[PDB]
Amino acid sequence: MKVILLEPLENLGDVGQVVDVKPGYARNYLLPRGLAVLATESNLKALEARIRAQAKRLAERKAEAERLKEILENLTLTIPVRAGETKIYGSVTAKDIAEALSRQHGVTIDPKRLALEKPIKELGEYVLTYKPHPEVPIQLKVSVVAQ
Amino acid sequence: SKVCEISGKRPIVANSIQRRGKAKREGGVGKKTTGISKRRQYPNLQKVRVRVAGQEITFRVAASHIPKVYELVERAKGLKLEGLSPKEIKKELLKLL
RNA sequence: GGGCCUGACUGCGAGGCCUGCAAGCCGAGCAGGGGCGAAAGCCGGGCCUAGUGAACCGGUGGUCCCGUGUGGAAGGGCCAU
RNA sequence: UGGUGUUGGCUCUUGGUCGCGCCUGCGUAGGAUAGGUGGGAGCCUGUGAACCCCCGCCUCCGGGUGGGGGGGAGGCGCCGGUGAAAUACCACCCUGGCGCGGCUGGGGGCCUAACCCUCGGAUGGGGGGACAGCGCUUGGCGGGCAGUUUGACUGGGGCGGU
RNA sequence: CGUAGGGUUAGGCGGGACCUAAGGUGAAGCCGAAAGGCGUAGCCGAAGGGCAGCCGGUUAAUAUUCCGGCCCUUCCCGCAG
RNA sequence: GUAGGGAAACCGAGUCCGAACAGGGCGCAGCGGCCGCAAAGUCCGCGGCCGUGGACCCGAAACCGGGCGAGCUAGCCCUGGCCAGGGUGAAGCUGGGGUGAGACCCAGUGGAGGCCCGAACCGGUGGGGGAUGCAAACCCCUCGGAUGAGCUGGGGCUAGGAGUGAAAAGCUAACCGAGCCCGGAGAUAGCUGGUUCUCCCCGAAAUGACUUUAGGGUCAGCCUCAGGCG
RNA sequence: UGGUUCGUGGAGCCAUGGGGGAAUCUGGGCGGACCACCGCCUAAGGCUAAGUACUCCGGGUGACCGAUAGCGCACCAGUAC
RNA sequence: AGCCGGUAGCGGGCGUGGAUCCCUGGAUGUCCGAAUGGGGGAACCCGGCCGGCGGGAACGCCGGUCACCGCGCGCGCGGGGGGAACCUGGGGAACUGAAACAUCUCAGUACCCAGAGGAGAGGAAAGAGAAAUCGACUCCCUGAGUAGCGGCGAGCGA
Ligand SMILES: [Mg+2]
Ligand SMILES: [Mg+2]
Ligand SMILES: [Mg+2]
Ligand SMILES: [Mg+2]
Ligand SMILES: [Mg+2]
Ligand SMILES: [Mg+2]
Ligand SMILES: [Mg+2]
Ligand SMILES: [Mg+2]
Ligand SMILES: [Mg+2]
Ligand SMILES: [Mg+2]
Ligand SMILES: [Mg+2]
Ligand SMILES: [Mg+2]
Ligand SMILES: [Mg+2]
Ligand SMILES: [Mg+2]
Ligand SMILES: [Mg+2]
Ligand SMILES: [Mg+2]
Ligand SMILES: [Mg+2]
Ligand SMILES: [Mg+2]
Ligand SMILES: [Mg+2]
Ligand SMILES: [Mg+2]
Ligand SMILES: [Mg+2]
Ligand SMILES: [Mg+2]
Ligand SMILES: [Mg+2]
Ligand SMILES: [Mg+2]
Ligand SMILES: [Mg+2]
Ligand SMILES: [Mg+2]
Ligand SMILES: [Mg+2]
Ligand SMILES: [Mg+2]
Ligand SMILES: [Mg+2]
Ligand SMILES: [Mg+2]
Ligand SMILES: [Mg+2]
Ligand SMILES: [Mg+2]
Ligand SMILES: [Mg+2]
Ligand SMILES: [Mg+2]
Ligand SMILES: [Mg+2]
Ligand SMILES: [Mg+2]
Ligand SMILES: [Mg+2]
Ligand SMILES: [Mg+2]
Ligand SMILES: [Mg+2]
Ligand SMILES: [Mg+2]
Ligand SMILES: [Mg+2]
Ligand SMILES: [Mg+2]
Ligand SMILES: [Mg+2]
Ligand SMILES: [Mg+2]
Ligand SMILES: [Mg+2]
Ligand SMILES: [Mg+2]
Ligand SMILES: [Mg+2]
Ligand SMILES: [Mg+2]
Ligand SMILES: [Mg+2]
Ligand SMILES: [Mg+2]
Ligand SMILES: [Mg+2]
Ligand SMILES: [Mg+2]
Ligand SMILES: [Mg+2]
Ligand SMILES: [Mg+2]
Ligand SMILES: [Mg+2]
Ligand SMILES: [Mg+2]
Ligand SMILES: [Mg+2]
Ligand SMILES: [Mg+2]
Ligand SMILES: [Mg+2]
Ligand SMILES: [Mg+2]
Ligand SMILES: [Mg+2]
Ligand SMILES: [Mg+2]
Ligand SMILES: [Mg+2]
Ligand SMILES: [Mg+2]
Ligand SMILES: [Mg+2]
Ligand SMILES: [Mg+2]
Ligand SMILES: [Mg+2]
Ligand SMILES: [Mg+2]
Ligand SMILES: [Mg+2]
Ligand SMILES: [Mg+2]
Ligand SMILES: [Mg+2]
Ligand SMILES: [Mg+2]
Ligand SMILES: [Mg+2]
Ligand SMILES: [Mg+2]
Ligand SMILES: [Mg+2]
Ligand SMILES: [Mg+2]
Ligand SMILES: [Mg+2]
Ligand SMILES: [Mg+2]
Ligand SMILES: [Mg+2]
Ligand SMILES: [Mg+2]
Ligand SMILES: [Mg+2]
Ligand SMILES: [Mg+2]
Ligand SMILES: [Mg+2]
Ligand SMILES: [Mg+2]
Ligand SMILES: [Mg+2]
Ligand SMILES: [Mg+2]
Ligand SMILES: [Mg+2]
Ligand SMILES: [Mg+2]
Ligand SMILES: [Mg+2]
Ligand SMILES: [Mg+2]
Ligand SMILES: [Mg+2]
Ligand SMILES: [Mg+2]
Ligand SMILES: [Mg+2]
Ligand SMILES: [Mg+2]
Ligand SMILES: [Mg+2]
Ligand SMILES: [Mg+2]
Ligand SMILES: [Mg+2]
Ligand SMILES: [Mg+2]
Ligand SMILES: [Mg+2]
Ligand SMILES: [Mg+2]
Ligand SMILES: [Mg+2]
Ligand SMILES: [Mg+2]
Ligand SMILES: [Mg+2]
Ligand SMILES: [Mg+2]
Ligand SMILES: [Mg+2]
Ligand SMILES: [Mg+2]
Ligand SMILES: [Mg+2]
Ligand SMILES: [Mg+2]
Ligand SMILES: [Mg+2]
Ligand SMILES: [Mg+2]
Ligand SMILES: [Mg+2]
Ligand SMILES: [Mg+2]
Ligand SMILES: [Mg+2]
Ligand SMILES: [Mg+2]
Ligand SMILES: [Mg+2]
Ligand SMILES: [Mg+2]
Ligand SMILES: [Mg+2]
Ligand SMILES: [Mg+2]
Ligand SMILES: [Mg+2]
Ligand SMILES: [Mg+2]
Ligand SMILES: [Mg+2]
Ligand SMILES: [Mg+2]
Ligand SMILES: [Mg+2]
Ligand SMILES: [Mg+2]
Ligand SMILES: [Mg+2]
Ligand SMILES: [Mg+2]
Ligand SMILES: [Mg+2]
Ligand SMILES: [Mg+2]
Ligand SMILES: [Mg+2]
Ligand SMILES: [Mg+2]
Ligand SMILES: [Mg+2]
Ligand SMILES: [Mg+2]
Ligand SMILES: [Mg+2]
Ligand SMILES: [Mg+2]
Ligand SMILES: [Mg+2]
Ligand SMILES: [Mg+2]
Ligand SMILES: [Mg+2]
Ligand SMILES: [Mg+2]
Ligand SMILES: [Mg+2]
Ligand SMILES: [Mg+2]
Ligand SMILES: [Mg+2]
Ligand SMILES: [Mg+2]
Ligand SMILES: [Mg+2]
Ligand SMILES: [Mg+2]
Ligand SMILES: [Mg+2]
Ligand SMILES: [Mg+2]
Ligand SMILES: [Mg+2]
Ligand SMILES: [Mg+2]
Ligand SMILES: [Mg+2]
Ligand SMILES: [Mg+2]
Ligand SMILES: [Mg+2]
Ligand SMILES: [Mg+2]
Ligand SMILES: [Mg+2]
Ligand SMILES: [Mg+2]
Ligand SMILES: [Mg+2]
Ligand SMILES: [Mg+2]
Ligand SMILES: [Mg+2]
Ligand SMILES: [Mg+2]
Ligand SMILES: [Mg+2]
Ligand SMILES: [Mg+2]
Ligand SMILES: [Mg+2]
Ligand SMILES: [Mg+2]
Ligand SMILES: [Mg+2]
Ligand SMILES: [Mg+2]
Ligand SMILES: [Mg+2]
Ligand SMILES: [Mg+2]
Ligand SMILES: [Mg+2]
Ligand SMILES: [Mg+2]
Ligand SMILES: [Mg+2]
Ligand SMILES: [Mg+2]
Ligand SMILES: [Mg+2]
Ligand SMILES: [Mg+2]
Ligand SMILES: [Mg+2]
Ligand SMILES: [Mg+2]
Ligand SMILES: [Mg+2]
Ligand SMILES: [Mg+2]
Ligand SMILES: [Mg+2]
Ligand SMILES: [Mg+2]
Ligand SMILES: [Mg+2]
Ligand SMILES: [Mg+2]
Ligand SMILES: [Mg+2]
Ligand SMILES: [Mg+2]
Ligand SMILES: [Mg+2]
Ligand SMILES: [Mg+2]
Ligand SMILES: [Mg+2]
Ligand SMILES: [Mg+2]
Ligand SMILES: [Mg+2]
Ligand SMILES: [Mg+2]
Ligand SMILES: [Mg+2]
Ligand SMILES: [Mg+2]
Ligand SMILES: [Mg+2]
Ligand SMILES: [Mg+2]
Ligand SMILES: [Mg+2]
Ligand SMILES: [Mg+2]
Ligand SMILES: [Mg+2]
Ligand SMILES: [Mg+2]
Ligand SMILES: [Mg+2]
Ligand SMILES: [Mg+2]
Ligand SMILES: [Mg+2]
Ligand SMILES: [Mg+2]
Ligand SMILES: [Mg+2]
Ligand SMILES: [Mg+2]
Ligand SMILES: [Mg+2]
Ligand SMILES: [Mg+2]
Ligand SMILES: [Mg+2]
Ligand SMILES: [Mg+2]
Ligand SMILES: [Mg+2]
Ligand SMILES: [Mg+2]
Ligand SMILES: [Mg+2]
Repeated sequence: MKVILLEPLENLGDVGQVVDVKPGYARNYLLPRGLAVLATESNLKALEARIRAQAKRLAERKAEAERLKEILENLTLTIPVRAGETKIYGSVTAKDIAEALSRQHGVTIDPKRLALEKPIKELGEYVLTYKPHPEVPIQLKVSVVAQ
Repeated sequence: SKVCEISGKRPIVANSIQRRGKAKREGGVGKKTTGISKRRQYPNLQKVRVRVAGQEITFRVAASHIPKVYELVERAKGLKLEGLSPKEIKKELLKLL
């Protein structure tokens, strides 16, 4: 008997996968514990539609990122800060870079998404990765300058 | 011993024929019937219990139509069934046949 | 008692015996292919009268007759047992 | 009472079976232990040769194969010996056997959730448990019951005889 | 016996408007080709339980039933505690 | 009906067996004067006999289906009732005795029991009577039980291959080795019985063969009718 | 297993109690085991007048009865008993 | 043009202003019965709710209403029971015949049951079966006692 798993299951298969079990097992265990469903046509359709729908929203995100690589990776973020010689008085935070990025350049971003461990404390040219999606990592070149 | 709630399979009457002798096809003189008497052949009835709409419904059904009960459960998802009695649920289910 | 042999034939069969039926019995003669005999001829088991069992069902060998739209096949008929 | 449905999970042990890894084969003769039939005139080596010793494993008592260490640039071939067939190297496939696996057949253990019992309580607990019950089918035992049969002749009938 | 006419009077006797027994029936539920068979509750079911009337008089014919005397039961309403 | 023969293919006044042009089986072939006449055959009527039906009528014991019965009787269940009077005198208990204590013995008290005698009541032993009865089981005399496995009222349950049975194949509504009613049904009866006006002609058989046959049948023999022969 | 003429037969067809178990016309069932060929037909949903059967009922008609007949009943009979 | 049933009599009435009588429709229609408020030993008994009557609260009577199951959203609709044969479906004998008897016959008959209806069933090819064919079903004649089936018996029979 073919069923569709509703969960990962010890040496049987993975969720959404279609396996063949003895009808007793399906009827008297798997189905009553909500662990699986009959591989009927009427719910094979549905599984197909779920795989369909997930894959729509995955590649749709992997575009919303990729297209956001286009808006960044083609600019430099220039941040004027009060500083002497090369060391800054205050600092440039991620929360700053994000607030900077909207004001000029237009793009709105999430500070927390940006890969900045400790607030930048020296003037110069920085190359900072964004990660708005795993597998789609972005290069934000940021020039921190004086005045 | 009785009637399939799904297929309508019911006990039927059959003869039990007793024979002695060697078939012609095997070079024997032929089969002789030493007895014919009536008997019944029953459906292979079994119980099938299922939760549908938070209630426990049970069917007495021929083994051949055991899958037909579960298919009925599937078709039942499209129904306002909650709060009915199990007699009433079973009726809605059967009505789907 | 001995020699050669397989007629302990195949296809038939005039005419009879017996007889409720069904059976049983005797059988010259013609044809085919033979045996013995120089030939006449004899040989279709045994000097004779008992040693047997109808039909049905089935087996085996043959025949190549039927073969369920057609060609086959299954299965049967027929001759022998 | 066998098979099969209702009838499921895990495990161990055996048996069949394919799918691999494999190792494996000892007549006269021929160096040596020659399974077949091709492809074959070359293959191997810092992906360290000739050979020195310790472990497994089969062992026709001669070895074979598998590991470890030095040594670390050598070894077998085609030819020729040679036998029905002859050598390195690559395959397609056998004898037997081994370990993973599929798939199974038989046994053993365990599980629970079908099914059965049970619990003032119940979409639950407890117990039995894929047995038992029940369907289809197999063969058997079966005057408990059923339908019947159980001859004729005959100095009556039986017995005897026929 | 035929024809006709009369005659059987109850809150308290008996049974019902009370209870349950065996059994019967039977929501729930179970089973069986059909008919139907079962089935805790409930219901029915008495000569068992429960419940208030004794004595006398009267008619041709009834009387614990009518009458007379002395007693009593439940139900409804009210008043009082 | 007009063609038969052959298991058949198939051939056809032939065909089958067969090598046969052999032999054989089974088949094939009107009267008168073109006219009439008769005829194959076939249709209808009538009659005899045959087959199938219940098949000439009446008769079983039985078998099967579906119902009706436990107001009789049998067992059980629920609930009530009954059992005069008399007798015997268990255990226990009390007291006396006994002993180390006891067992135990005696007395009194007590009132046991499928105990005794005997009515009601329940039976039915032996005899007599009855015998078209008073009675389809009674009567008289006698006799068994009579606190029990007792008897009995009411209310219930179990039935036909079934019940019930202290068991007799007993009883289940006056006949139970399988109840009764209706139905299958006009079961079947190779047996018994019965079979109805008249006259005229003829006129048997009781044997043989075979027969789960023997008092029943088939064939033959023997009777009779019609046609033909002579 | 039943149905059919078909009783296991060479046994198909239709139906179906058990087990197994498809496909959507390039699908399927059938023409008497089976195979090929050649054909026929479209299973697993339902309905459908009429022509057919019967006679409680009404009428018509008898080479049907005539009170032991004809219905069990001509009548107060499914009665008395 | 008579009439008040068979049915006369007593004792009273009716009808040409059309009686009796016949036909159609309506009204009334105790109780029991499927019987259905509940019970029950049919034709009796006992209730709930609304309304009415009596002096009426107890008590009683009168009218209405109250069973169960199915289907459809408490309410609607329907069911239930009967009918001589006929009909379909679910079950289904035996005597008997086979001159014994078991397969076979009787017979899918008798009979039980369910259901229908004035009929019922069947019916518009996954047919037939050899015709290059036909064209739903039913029913009659014939095909035919054929083909076949059959302890290849008795018989059965498209
Ligand atoms: Mg059988
Ligand atoms: Mg055979
Ligand atoms: Mg053969
Ligand atoms: Mg046979
Ligand atoms: Mg189950
Ligand atoms: Mg099946
Ligand atoms: Mg299955
Ligand atoms: Mg010679
Ligand atoms: Mg002769
Ligand atoms: Mg003769
Ligand atoms: Mg010669
Ligand atoms: Mg010669
Ligand atoms: Mg010579
Ligand atoms: Mg001669
Ligand atoms: Mg001699
Ligand atoms: Mg001799
Ligand atoms: Mg002879
Ligand atoms: Mg015979
Ligand atoms: Mg014979
Ligand atoms: Mg033969
Ligand atoms: Mg053919
Ligand atoms: Mg031929
Ligand atoms: Mg064919
Ligand atoms: Mg060919
Ligand atoms: Mg041919
Ligand atoms: Mg061939
Ligand atoms: Mg042949
Ligand atoms: Mg042959
Ligand atoms: Mg012969
Ligand atoms: Mg078995
Ligand atoms: Mg099993
Ligand atoms: Mg365990
Ligand atoms: Mg457990
Ligand atoms: Mg459990
Ligand atoms: Mg255990
Ligand atoms: Mg089991
Ligand atoms: Mg079961
Ligand atoms: Mg089997
Ligand atoms: Mg058996
Ligand atoms: Mg016997
Ligand atoms: Mg025996
Ligand atoms: Mg007996
Ligand atoms: Mg008999
Ligand atoms: Mg015998
Ligand atoms: Mg005998
Ligand atoms: Mg005798
Ligand atoms: Mg004698
Ligand atoms: Mg004699
Ligand atoms: Mg004599
Ligand atoms: Mg004598
Ligand atoms: Mg004598
Ligand atoms: Mg003898
Ligand atoms: Mg008087
Ligand atoms: Mg008074
Ligand atoms: Mg009252
Ligand atoms: Mg009462
Ligand atoms: Mg009560
Ligand atoms: Mg009952
Ligand atoms: Mg009860
Ligand atoms: Mg009450
Ligand atoms: Mg009382
Ligand atoms: Mg009382
Ligand atoms: Mg009272
Ligand atoms: Mg009283
Ligand atoms: Mg008083
Ligand atoms: Mg008096
Ligand atoms: Mg009086
Ligand atoms: Mg008074
Ligand atoms: Mg007050
Ligand atoms: Mg000739
Ligand atoms: Mg003429
Ligand atoms: Mg004529
Ligand atoms: Mg005759
Ligand atoms: Mg007849
Ligand atoms: Mg007759
Ligand atoms: Mg006759
Ligand atoms: Mg008779
Ligand atoms: Mg009798
Ligand atoms: Mg008998
Ligand atoms: Mg009997
Ligand atoms: Mg009977
Ligand atoms: Mg009976
Ligand atoms: Mg009694
Ligand atoms: Mg009695
Ligand atoms: Mg009592
Ligand atoms: Mg007494
Ligand atoms: Mg006494
Ligand atoms: Mg006394
Ligand atoms: Mg005492
Ligand atoms: Mg003392
Ligand atoms: Mg004393
Ligand atoms: Mg005393
Ligand atoms: Mg005493
Ligand atoms: Mg006594
Ligand atoms: Mg006594
Ligand atoms: Mg006395
Ligand atoms: Mg007294
Ligand atoms: Mg008495
Ligand atoms: Mg007695
Ligand atoms: Mg006496
Ligand atoms: Mg005496
Ligand atoms: Mg006497
Ligand atoms: Mg006497
Ligand atoms: Mg006497
Ligand atoms: Mg007498
Ligand atoms: Mg006396
Ligand atoms: Mg006495
Ligand atoms: Mg006495
Ligand atoms: Mg005495
Ligand atoms: Mg006594
Ligand atoms: Mg006494
Ligand atoms: Mg006494
Ligand atoms: Mg006594
Ligand atoms: Mg007692
Ligand atoms: Mg008593
Ligand atoms: Mg009593
Ligand atoms: Mg009584
Ligand atoms: Mg009694
Ligand atoms: Mg009893
Ligand atoms: Mg009874
Ligand atoms: Mg009865
Ligand atoms: Mg009986
Ligand atoms: Mg008995
Ligand atoms: Mg007794
Ligand atoms: Mg009687
Ligand atoms: Mg009797
Ligand atoms: Mg009696
Ligand atoms: Mg008697
Ligand atoms: Mg009997
Ligand atoms: Mg009997
Ligand atoms: Mg009847
Ligand atoms: Mg009959
Ligand atoms: Mg008859
Ligand atoms: Mg007889
Ligand atoms: Mg007799
Ligand atoms: Mg006569
Ligand atoms: Mg004379
Ligand atoms: Mg004789
Ligand atoms: Mg004979
Ligand atoms: Mg004989
Ligand atoms: Mg004989
Ligand atoms: Mg006889
Ligand atoms: Mg004769
Ligand atoms: Mg003569
Ligand atoms: Mg004659
Ligand atoms: Mg003459
Ligand atoms: Mg089949
Ligand atoms: Mg059949
Ligand atoms: Mg045959
Ligand atoms: Mg067939
Ligand atoms: Mg099936
Ligand atoms: Mg096709
Ligand atoms: Mg296809
Ligand atoms: Mg088909
Ligand atoms: Mg087929
Ligand atoms: Mg076919
Ligand atoms: Mg066809
Ligand atoms: Mg067709
Ligand atoms: Mg229809
Ligand atoms: Mg029309
Ligand atoms: Mg019609
Ligand atoms: Mg008519
Ligand atoms: Mg009429
Ligand atoms: Mg007349
Ligand atoms: Mg008369
Ligand atoms: Mg009469
Ligand atoms: Mg007269
Ligand atoms: Mg009449
Ligand atoms: Mg009469
Ligand atoms: Mg009369
Ligand atoms: Mg009368
Ligand atoms: Mg009058
Ligand atoms: Mg007057
Ligand atoms: Mg007058
Ligand atoms: Mg007028
Ligand atoms: Mg009217
Ligand atoms: Mg009134
Ligand atoms: Mg009424
Ligand atoms: Mg009522
Ligand atoms: Mg009622
Ligand atoms: Mg009322
Ligand atoms: Mg009121
Ligand atoms: Mg007043
Ligand atoms: Mg009032
Ligand atoms: Mg009222
Ligand atoms: Mg009905
Ligand atoms: Mg009706
Ligand atoms: Mg039928
Ligand atoms: Mg039915
Ligand atoms: Mg049937
Ligand atoms: Mg029966
Ligand atoms: Mg019979
Ligand atoms: Mg008969
Ligand atoms: Mg006969
Ligand atoms: Mg017979
Ligand atoms: Mg006979
Ligand atoms: Mg006999
Ligand atoms: Mg018989
Ligand atoms: Mg007959
Ligand atoms: Mg039949
Ligand atoms: Mg029938
Ligand atoms: Mg009839
Ligand atoms: Mg009806
Ligand atoms: Mg009509
Ligand atoms: Mg119609
Ligand atoms: Mg219709
Ligand atoms: Mg159509
Ligand atoms: Mg013809
Ligand atoms: Mg028949």
